[PDB]
Amino acid sequence: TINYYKDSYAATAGKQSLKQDPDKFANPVK
Amino acid sequence: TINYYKDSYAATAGKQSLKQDPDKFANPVK
Amino acid sequence: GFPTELKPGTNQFLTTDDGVSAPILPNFHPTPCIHIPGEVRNLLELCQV
Amino acid sequence: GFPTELKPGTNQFLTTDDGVSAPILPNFHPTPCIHIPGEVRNLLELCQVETILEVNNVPTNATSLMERLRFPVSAQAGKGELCAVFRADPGRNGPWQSTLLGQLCGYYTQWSGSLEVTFMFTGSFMATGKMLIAYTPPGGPLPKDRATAMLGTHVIWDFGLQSSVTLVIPWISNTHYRAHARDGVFDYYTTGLVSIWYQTNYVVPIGAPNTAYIIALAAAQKNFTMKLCKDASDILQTGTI
Amino acid sequence: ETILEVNNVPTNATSLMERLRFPVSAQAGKGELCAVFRADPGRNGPWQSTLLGQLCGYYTQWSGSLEVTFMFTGSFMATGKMLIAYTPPGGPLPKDRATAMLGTHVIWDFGLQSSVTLVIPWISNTHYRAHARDGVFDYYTTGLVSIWYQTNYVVPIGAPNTAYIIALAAAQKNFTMKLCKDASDILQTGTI
Amino acid sequence: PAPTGQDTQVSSHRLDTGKVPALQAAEIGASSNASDESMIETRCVLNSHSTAETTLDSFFSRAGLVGEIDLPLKGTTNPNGYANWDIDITGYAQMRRKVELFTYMRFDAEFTFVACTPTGEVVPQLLQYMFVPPGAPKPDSRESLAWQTATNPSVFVKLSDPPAQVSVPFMSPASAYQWFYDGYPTFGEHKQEKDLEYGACPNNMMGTFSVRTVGTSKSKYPLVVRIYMRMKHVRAWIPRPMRNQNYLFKANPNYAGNSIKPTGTSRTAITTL
Amino acid sequence: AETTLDSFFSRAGLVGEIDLPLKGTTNPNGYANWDIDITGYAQMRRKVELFTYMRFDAEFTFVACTPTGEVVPQ
Amino acid sequence: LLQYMFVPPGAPKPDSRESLAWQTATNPSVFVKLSDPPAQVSVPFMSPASAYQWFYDGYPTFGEHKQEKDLEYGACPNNMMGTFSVRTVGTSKSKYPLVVRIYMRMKHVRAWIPRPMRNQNYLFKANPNYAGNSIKPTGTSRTAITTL
Amino acid sequence: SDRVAQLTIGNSTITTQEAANIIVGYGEWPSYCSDSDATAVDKPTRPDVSVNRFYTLDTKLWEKSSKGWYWKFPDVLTETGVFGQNAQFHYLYRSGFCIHVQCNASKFHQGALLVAVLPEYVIGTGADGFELQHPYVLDAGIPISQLTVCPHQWINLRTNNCATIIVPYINALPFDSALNHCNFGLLVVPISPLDYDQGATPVIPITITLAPMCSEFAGLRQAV
Amino acid sequence: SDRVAQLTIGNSTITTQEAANIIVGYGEWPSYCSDSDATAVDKPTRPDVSVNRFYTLDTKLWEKSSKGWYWKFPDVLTETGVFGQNAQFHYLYRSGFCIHVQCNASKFHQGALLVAVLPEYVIGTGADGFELQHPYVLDAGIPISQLTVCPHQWINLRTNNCATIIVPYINALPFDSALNHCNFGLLVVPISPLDYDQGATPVIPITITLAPMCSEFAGLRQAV
Ligand SMILES: CCCCCCCCCCCCC/C=C\[C@H](O)[C@H](N)CO
Ligand SMILES: CCCCCCCCCCCCC/C=C\[C@H](O)[C@H](N)CO
Repeated sequence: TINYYKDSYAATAGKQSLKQDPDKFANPVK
Repeated sequence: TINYYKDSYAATAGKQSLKQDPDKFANPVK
Repeated sequence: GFPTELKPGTNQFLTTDDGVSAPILPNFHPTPCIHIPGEVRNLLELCQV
Repeated sequence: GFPTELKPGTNQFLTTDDGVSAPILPNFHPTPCIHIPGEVRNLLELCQVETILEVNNVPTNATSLMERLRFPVSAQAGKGELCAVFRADPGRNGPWQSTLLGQLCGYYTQWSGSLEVTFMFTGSFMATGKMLIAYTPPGGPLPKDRATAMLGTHVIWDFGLQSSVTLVIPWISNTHYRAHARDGVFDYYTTGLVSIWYQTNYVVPIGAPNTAYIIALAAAQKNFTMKLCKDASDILQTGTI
Repeated sequence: ETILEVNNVPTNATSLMERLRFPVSAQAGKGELCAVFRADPGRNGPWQSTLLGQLCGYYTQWSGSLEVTFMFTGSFMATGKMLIAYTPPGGPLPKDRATAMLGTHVIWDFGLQSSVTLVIPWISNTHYRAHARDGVFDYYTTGLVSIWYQTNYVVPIGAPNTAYIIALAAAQKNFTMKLCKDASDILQTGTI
Repeated sequence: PAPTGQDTQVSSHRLDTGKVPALQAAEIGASSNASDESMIETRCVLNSHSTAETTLDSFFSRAGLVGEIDLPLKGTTNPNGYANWDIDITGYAQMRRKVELFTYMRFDAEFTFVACTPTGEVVPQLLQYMFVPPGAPKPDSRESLAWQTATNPSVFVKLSDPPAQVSVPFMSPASAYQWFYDGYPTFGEHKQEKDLEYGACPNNMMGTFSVRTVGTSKSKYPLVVRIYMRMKHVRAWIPRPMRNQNYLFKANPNYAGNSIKPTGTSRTAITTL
Repeated sequence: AETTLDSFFSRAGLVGEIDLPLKGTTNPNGYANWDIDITGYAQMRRKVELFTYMRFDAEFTFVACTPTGEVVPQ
Repeated sequence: LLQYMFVPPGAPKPDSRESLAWQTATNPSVFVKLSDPPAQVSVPFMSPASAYQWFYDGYPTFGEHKQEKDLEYGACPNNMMGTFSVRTVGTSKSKYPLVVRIYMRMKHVRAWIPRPMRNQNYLFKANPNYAGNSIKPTGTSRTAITTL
Repeated sequence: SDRVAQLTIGNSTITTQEAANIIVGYGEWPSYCSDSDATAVDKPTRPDVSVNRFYTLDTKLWEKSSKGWYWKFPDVLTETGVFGQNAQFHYLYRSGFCIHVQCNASKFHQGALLVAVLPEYVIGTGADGFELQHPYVLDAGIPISQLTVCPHQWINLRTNNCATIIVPYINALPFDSALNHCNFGLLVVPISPLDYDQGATPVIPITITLAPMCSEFAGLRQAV
Repeated sequence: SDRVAQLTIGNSTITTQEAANIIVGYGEWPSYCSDSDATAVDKPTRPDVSVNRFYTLDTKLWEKSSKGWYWKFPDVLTETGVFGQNAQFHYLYRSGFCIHVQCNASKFHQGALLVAVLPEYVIGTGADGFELQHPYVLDAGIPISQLTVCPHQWINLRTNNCATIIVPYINALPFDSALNHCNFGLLVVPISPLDYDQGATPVIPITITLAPMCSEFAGLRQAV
């Protein structure tokens, strides 16, 4: 993220973290 | 190469590496 | 903000210039490149045939 | 020189921006600052000072404008009569508009915290009695009798040497913050109601006055916070000054 | 997995629910055909009714293996077997079962376990495929899917003669998409 | 982690009784688990396809139209050079269908305003965009006293300059925005009138947008303003099925009951392509 | 952090107005003199009058245009 | 004022000046004015194949190639990258005729398998067709071989 | 082993001999409000055993031409049991839910149901539930074929006769009112129509049973 | 555990939920020709995946008065698939076989089949098979009651609905021609006749599926 002001919500989107949890919706079986 | 964004394909052309393989087309004899 | 100055070369489109531009597709990854025989790395390589 | 590019945000004058500008007086030194008592470092410091609340905001004429600061109390037939009710919404127009907390809260959209209302008795020394003050959370309408009002959180006030009691309105809500309540859709943020009921009577011997008055002071607790600064809803001018 | 609309024949308002299943009954045991469709997620057709099909419309190119699951919802005493075949690109629609059995296929047996899954492996010449459409863009067609009677649909006396099958489709663990674009459908007819 | 797609391992034929990857029971409610290397004979493939374009930020950080304001010279809408626009996103289908896939979202914003004449020509003119939070005094004319913007943020810009843009934080009292609200906003009896407030969530009403041409008398050009919105730092929860039929009203799932249409296309027979 | 003095006062507000008409009686000679005062408008005055003594710097911004809002080279 | 919109294959193509597809909810778009310096963007490599090819000896469909398919001889789907859309932002007709010129520059270039260069004039796009009746030598000509 | 099942909580018990395992909604068991999530200042009440038990709501019949039914939560229980009494005597409410759907037939019947839970079910145009008018678009303009993205189960008459779903508290606020907001709605739609030949029993009732889990209340006042 | 079964080879898969285990012919899995057994001097070709897969041949009906059917191997596959093309383009051939017979009915049907493999089935006096005329003497002067000495399985309609046999290469030569010699013949005879009461489904088809294993070819020439 690149920022030029004093507020964190004025920065760029940046690069997220590649994580997946496909079992939350596909395999919710106890 | 000089880059100002998060994407590598937005950079400058830069300076390549000077290598030649003239024997590939001129002397392909086994 | 930071005070700057403009030199007499602005707003011109120079064809041979090497510059940086804003990408249109964020986070794009191209198709991988397989090995293809017969690669040219210099126009002088095929100037001796 | 250095090649640059212009982003689509130039030449705009944004009022809330924080920026650097060229000074007009080079090498200027201001007058030294001496110690002056009574410095404020936060608008929340003076949001916890009790101020008079206008529960009895009935009258309107010029000569009786002072009667809005207190409401009367006298002897009844001992049937648990009602005294006064109002809504405990600091930002909504009403009795709370006369306090410093109410005026300051108009500058901020959302608030959160616990309030506190203090009642003081200003009768003769020989007059005694007890009152019940109840706070009905949202959802329940105005109580129709004391036996229905006693269900919510309440405090019993006893007249005596200590002439003041404080009813604390705890922060009970579903959301973390509340916007200012108003009639219509924005009633979703209503905080509740406050009622005052006679407990036993207002007893007074012979030779003493039959009517007394109560003064109510309101303030905020130590967890009171506000955010999202805006402009007030009232403009105090009718043209050029 | 989401419900797939293989039987997208009807159109009227009162029978719009009949598109979610296709019927199955007893025949003369000659290897009759049941239903066919194209296995192109992005191309308009049966796949347009799934979440995978709708999401894929937002991305130009995709790659990976698909998976279609069939569930039998008949009586307990009805038994039978079916053959499901997937014809890779190049071969036209099979004219009979003996021609369809050449491609990759699975034999489904009715029983206690009422569901079988046919996996459509990623078989292609290019690393990615664009969305297929009629005309030049048929170059990216994935193939066809067919369902054939194996032996029969056998049922004793006192039990129903017609049953239905429900098909659910999804994607495998190597499914990827790229080159975000806008959808081809706009859900407004003026100002809202 | 999942930086790339999964590989494929070498497999061979299997003829054994008791283990059946193919047969399943979808009545349980869980997706399949049989893979390619367990139903056909596969080879070894080293997958290196990136999955970075399908993230929430990669899918929502694109600008879209959400607003339209007209300031005509002769007409009936805003003939006084000022306009008031309540902040809503549900005004246009392309963005609405995208954002309605989920139930709760939490995000910042970047707003860009483009202004020009109805014919597309650019003329020298000055304006003032004013953000009016709920409970603030809303202007009622071109010379209203509320335009002093003593506390409310405001922007002064010209048509000939590049379009102005600002960054916007998350201002909801709740923990996230919600596009669906199954309930009513008041403790009333809900006889008939309250039904017009069905689904009206007070946590989504963020304020009002005000625009005027800076001046005392009437201007000389008709003007149009377009508001574009872009999302960043996006989080989502609880996805729901996507929209099927056309839209009719803002903040309402109403649909045309007499004209109901299937999701996709149709064919003649099930045994023929 | 939003209720501090800087967070409450560091917002721009109108304090002045100058007219330079072509035909009229106020300033028909193309020049004007304006004494520096803040008490000319209610929104800012009510805000600043909450206290008795203040000590602060300032940042002044001047916006100029024709009475109709049009921008001309001058 | 204008609006350049990049339409990938399969996206809705606009059909008028006020088309609903101009909301550019997902497709990249650029707003710019004539009086401003010319706009420019950077573009990645979007082919499904490993490289672009300017010659394709074959057909793109499994058909029978009777006569109609011969109009698709050499049509490579791996080179059709999309559509470019331009309009003047407004409701009514504009007041000036306009012309747009598109310039292209290459970077990070790799090449394979060189072939002999072109000799005759061009006739059609994506077609090596040439005028058969008017065939010309590569260079210039002289009168005799023993004289310069 | 996942064919017999017994679920007990409070002072009620449910048994079934043909089950289809148990679906946990979004892979999270219900829990209490943590000290960091809370916003109230008054200590809440947790009646525990007196409000966490199985309740039977009503019985609906399955016909060969039925469309479907849906219910709303927690609107159904506001007039039933100690849970109802506490709901109207308090302003803030939170809880989880365990839902059990029962429908049994013989071996010569056929048909299938789709049991699913859809949070924030806004309906476009009590404890007994309503009947859908346009089941294809879920009465809200969304196709039913994509409903499986929500926690769901199937009732296949040849395989099982029951479905179980466990749903935690789903909302953007730690506490909310139970008389003005419905967190989710339960849907039961017949995808494959019921069929049988004449002479078999033609009545195939469907009954709904459910039980709150980990309830909490705050903000005492008069009953409303 | 030997009641469900899945057999996969190449790019085809077969599933069954009522099996009767698997019979391995003469207790030997198919294998390749060892270097000591070989006699040819040219290196053979092993197409592997392209010729080792399940093929479905034809469907025959089971009637209350049927006699029986028999097939010949590898004569059936010489005009089917890549196995057929390679058989006519090569002179020497060897392979194993895995054979699967499917026949299913309801619970109210009855009857039994005898599935067996008999090497070198010389017949006394294509891919669709033939029908026996004198099933008692196997059309070759030998009683059928002793057929069980060969690798065999039963199809009892009350117990199972399928039979599986794995047969290696059986011959006195390491390689042989596929167009002039039939190594073995498959027999399917109804010992107990089919029976049902009127109203049940009267069509009970029988279908044959099989797959070569570990094939080899040599001696390339023109197609014959
Ligand atoms: C220069 C001032 C302009 C800034 C004004 C924009 C700030 C507020 C934007 C709100 C962001 C979107 C969230 C709003 C709520 C929901 O989208 C809708 N009300 C849906 O009901
Ligand atoms: C602001 C949007 C404008 C960007 C549009 C340009 C992006 C795509 C350019 C493609 C690059 C050249 C490669 C294209 C294919 C081949 O050149 C030709 N089709 C030859 O057949």
